[PDB]
Parts: sequence; structure tokens; C-alpha cells
Amino acid sequence: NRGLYNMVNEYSQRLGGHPATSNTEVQFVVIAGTDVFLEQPCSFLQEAF
Amino acid sequence: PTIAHGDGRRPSKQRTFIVVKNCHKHHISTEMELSMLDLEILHSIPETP
Repeated sequence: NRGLYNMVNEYSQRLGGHPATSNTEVQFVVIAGTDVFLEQPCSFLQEAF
Repeated sequence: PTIAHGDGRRPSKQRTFIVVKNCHKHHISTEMELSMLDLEILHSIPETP
């Protein structure tokens, strides 16, 4: 809900608000995840194609 | 060599690979024939044109 200066900082600040583990047979969520490089613009702007 | 990190992981120490490559061998050969009528008179000395 925050403003536009806050929105893309919180999207760029290595948030991983809804991440996934890169190489596994079934998709999980990362815990203690800093080695994996991932951002979610769908989770940024709440929309699916 | 490796990269140091700021964040948490169990980091690899100084790695060092020793890899060896063995030689091959190739044994190429063929066969020629020579007639004994061209070997006896080769091993003689003629005096006739």
C-alpha cells in the first residue's frame, strides 16, 4: 500500500516476498535464501498473464 | 579460487584439482609381398646385359 518511492525499493531490496528454489523436482520456498537471484514482478503488481 | 561472501553459507575452502590424462596407443601396420624370383637374383651379382 506504500508510495512509489517505497514500492520499487521494497521490490529491489532482495525481498523475495514469494520466492522459489531454482533446481528441485518439486517447487519449494527458499528459507535462508541469499544465494538465489530472483524477483517477482507478478508478486510486485499482483497480476497474472 | 573462489569468491568470499558477505552473507551466510558454508563456504568452500581452497579447492585444488589434480587431473591426469593417460596416453593412447595405436598400432598401424600393413603387408607387402615380394617374389622370391625378385629376391634371389637381387642377392646375386650378374655379368650379362
